[PDB]
Amino acid sequence: VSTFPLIAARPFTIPYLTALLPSEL
Amino acid sequence: GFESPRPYKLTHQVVCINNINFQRKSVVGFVELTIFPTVANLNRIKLNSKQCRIYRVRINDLEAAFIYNDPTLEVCHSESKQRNLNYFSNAYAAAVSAVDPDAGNGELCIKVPSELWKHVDELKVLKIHINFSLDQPKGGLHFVVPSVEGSMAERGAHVFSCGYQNSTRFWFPCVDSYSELCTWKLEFTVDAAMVAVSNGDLVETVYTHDMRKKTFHYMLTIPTAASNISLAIGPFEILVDPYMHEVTHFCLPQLLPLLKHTTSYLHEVFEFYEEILTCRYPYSCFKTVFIDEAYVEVAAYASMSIFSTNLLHSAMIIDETPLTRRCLAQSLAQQFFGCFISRMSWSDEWVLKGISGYIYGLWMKKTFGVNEYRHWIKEELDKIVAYELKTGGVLLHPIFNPASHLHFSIKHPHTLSWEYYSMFQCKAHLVMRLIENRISMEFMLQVFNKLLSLASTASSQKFQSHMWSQMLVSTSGFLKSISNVSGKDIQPLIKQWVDQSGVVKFYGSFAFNRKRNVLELEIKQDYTSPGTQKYVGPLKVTVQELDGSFNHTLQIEENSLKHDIPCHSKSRRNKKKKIPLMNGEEVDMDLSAMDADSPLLWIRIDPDMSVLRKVEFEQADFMWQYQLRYERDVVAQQESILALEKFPTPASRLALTDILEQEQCFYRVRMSACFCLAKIANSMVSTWTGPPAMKSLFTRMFCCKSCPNIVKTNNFMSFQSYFLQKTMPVAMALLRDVHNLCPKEVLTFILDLIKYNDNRKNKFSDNYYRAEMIDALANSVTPAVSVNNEVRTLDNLNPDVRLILEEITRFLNMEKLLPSYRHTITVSCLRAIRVLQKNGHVPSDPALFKSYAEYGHFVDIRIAALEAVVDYTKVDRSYEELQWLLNMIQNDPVPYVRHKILNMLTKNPPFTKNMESPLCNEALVDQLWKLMNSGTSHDWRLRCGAVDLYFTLFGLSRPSCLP
Repeated sequence: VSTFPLIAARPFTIPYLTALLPSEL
Repeated sequence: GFESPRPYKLTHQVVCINNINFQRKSVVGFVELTIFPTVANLNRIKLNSKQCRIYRVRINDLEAAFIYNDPTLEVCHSESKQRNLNYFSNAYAAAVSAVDPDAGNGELCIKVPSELWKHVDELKVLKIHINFSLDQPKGGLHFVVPSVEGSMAERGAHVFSCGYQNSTRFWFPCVDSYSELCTWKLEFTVDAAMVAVSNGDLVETVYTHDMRKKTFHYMLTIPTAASNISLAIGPFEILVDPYMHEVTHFCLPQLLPLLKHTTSYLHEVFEFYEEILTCRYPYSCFKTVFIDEAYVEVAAYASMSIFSTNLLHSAMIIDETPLTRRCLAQSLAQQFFGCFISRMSWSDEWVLKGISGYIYGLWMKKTFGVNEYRHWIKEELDKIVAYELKTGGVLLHPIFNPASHLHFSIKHPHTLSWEYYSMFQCKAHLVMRLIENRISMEFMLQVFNKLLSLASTASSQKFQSHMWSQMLVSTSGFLKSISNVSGKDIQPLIKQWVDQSGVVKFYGSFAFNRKRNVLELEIKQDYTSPGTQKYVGPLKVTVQELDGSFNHTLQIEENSLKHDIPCHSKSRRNKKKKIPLMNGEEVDMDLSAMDADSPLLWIRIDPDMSVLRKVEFEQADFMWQYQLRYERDVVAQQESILALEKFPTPASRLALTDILEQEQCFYRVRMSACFCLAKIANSMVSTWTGPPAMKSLFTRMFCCKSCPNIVKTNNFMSFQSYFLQKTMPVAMALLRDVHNLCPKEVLTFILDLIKYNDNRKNKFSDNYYRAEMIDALANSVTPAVSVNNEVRTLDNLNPDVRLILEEITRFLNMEKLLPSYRHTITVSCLRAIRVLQKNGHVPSDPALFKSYAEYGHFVDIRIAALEAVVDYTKVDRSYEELQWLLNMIQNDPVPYVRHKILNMLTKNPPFTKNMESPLCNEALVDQLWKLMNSGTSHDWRLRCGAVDLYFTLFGLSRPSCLP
């Protein structure tokens, strides 16, 4: 945990909304 | 001439759907068919129905008796001890032929009441009123119900009809063949906040007396088949096309700006397809629906297309515009030639698939240029020759087995493997390009216009198919229309490339006779391989000599081996004059590498790809370098790049470097020259003089003039140096040193490309470039030097791999807070973690990929994680991971993911038939036989995928690892 901590992979509900959508526009 | 296999003719069908319950996943409705018997004593009427509970059937308002049996539910008996695949393929073909509406058969057998026999013998109308209910459908029509609370429109729940070919039997009873054309009346009573999209034009939308539901009435006066009828019910955002006003675009909520930008090109696709053909668009409306958890990426029905929402991009997304653009284009091509003009049998499907693919290739030619057209045609031809030399061959137009070299039956579309279906469409459009090569393109477009004009004069009559069968094309009718417009018949070309199922292999070698000034070619065919056939026609060859480019036609009969063609002067080496090229231009060539005695600079056997061929020509390396530099054909530049990997001389390095530096070369040739230069550089280690390959070229093209190691800030507005910039470190990371360790000069360069990346200034997104940077970081990973199987810890972590691991940890964690497009960086980082696990760097643990393969993630993350789990269970021989994957095949909500898991487990199998593995029990044979027999009975694509998996794992005979 001290060296190289990874944020755990969390399930969403609609994964295409967080994948395909642009965030800076 | 079309004669029906059914003894009745269907005129009109009413499909009414009530009570679409989204909580219980249930629909109720009725279906009323209007049949005219053609033979007296009709007695039983056989209709198609799957998954529908049939409540009552009334014929002419008289109660009738029906019997239902589906032989394709359990194909073989449970208590038969057969375990070979040929038995299952024959039983599955017989079961699908027993429910086939293309024969007289069907699954629901309704008995005509006795008092109507005097109404049926003198042939008068029968009105059959079935009312049915889908209780909780498996793969009939897909219910996407999210688990957010609120109303069903507030959470985004929708239904759509999924499936391929004849799969409309899965949600209402019909005659589910492409040859039973009728007019349609479609009513859907949905919620007041939802919209029901279907085929035809919406005549009205009335409210219910409580004003909580409304009924959408559609009418379809163009006679379509039952297989072309679709449905999409949801809380869709409606957008009328601001250019064409009969075209409405429906998207899921909160995705209206993406829909506005994405579907803004479609009017140009409409204008193209209506000006190369001269018919207007046959239907009165067009509707594009974008949905979630789609079956295929693009489905085309009558007057309607269903795309997935993953095609929707914004204005700042590149590398996705062209793919979505061509998906829209091929949906419109199938609107013209798969839905308006339909098929007459299951044979003559190659006609429709070929016309659709051919006019979509003409669209690609006009839109993206001839060079992109040639590159696409070459990649499709390489695809076909790889598949046909791999397994047997694709047989367009079989005659009813005609193809017994494969493991499935080609009599029905629902027994075909999915890779065979893809290669079928691919070969159909290449054979249509061949027919255009024999009979010119304007005559070809006249053939297509004649078919469309016969169909549109047929489409307005009311006679119940006296004339509605002119909307169905056959092979004989297509060849007769070709012979009508041109006066030439193509029966040798049809006999060779359609009826015969093979590609040809050419091995060529030349020798220049200096005495008689001739060029002696030597072309021999390999016709004894399993996929091959013998070519006896003419063959074009293009020879570039010093006097110019000359074409020659060679007659390659069976006993032919040596072909002597004449050669021209060499007086353009006496004086320095420019050498004229294939086009009208001429260039200065450095003739120091050329032979003194021969004038010929390069030879190309079959340049125009006029046969379905694989050429293996033996030139000299300077001829390949001249063909790479000075040719005006992209397929010849690509094949010279492909042939320069065998000659690692420094002149070939100079040739590929001059190609890489050269704008006004096609960009996909330079992207190939990157990887070719990487391979050549790996092969001439302990000879390479200066820096690593492409590094100085990258700093010359894409970095600052004052700082060589700082990259320029991202401006992606050129779209050709963007693609070259994002492909050059990916090839540069394949640089292999003498010690087999990647040069810390290229890894440091890639890490400095990652650190100094600034994207606050371009109008385009950075997700694909950063994802390719992660791919370049993954390419540099060499296998670690584990000692005595030492457990991979932080004590033995490579000093190179710690930097890579820090970067992919930073990228994946930043994706968890700021995502990109397509979750490209999640997919690239999962792929890179699997690369690090495949070598001995990270512990071989599938728990991360098993957490990313859950249901709630995006589908690209899911298929990348499942690809990593399939690779893990191949390498670690994991039993519980294979049981995890088979369980996920059996019960996953998204059927595309189930098909993709079966596809990946076929491509990267856990064991083959030759291997002894611990995973070859009788338990696994029984599980996969139960998955072929039962279990996959609801999809027709999971069952063919299970047949493919059983063939890959156990072969065509009895599973060996069994009592």
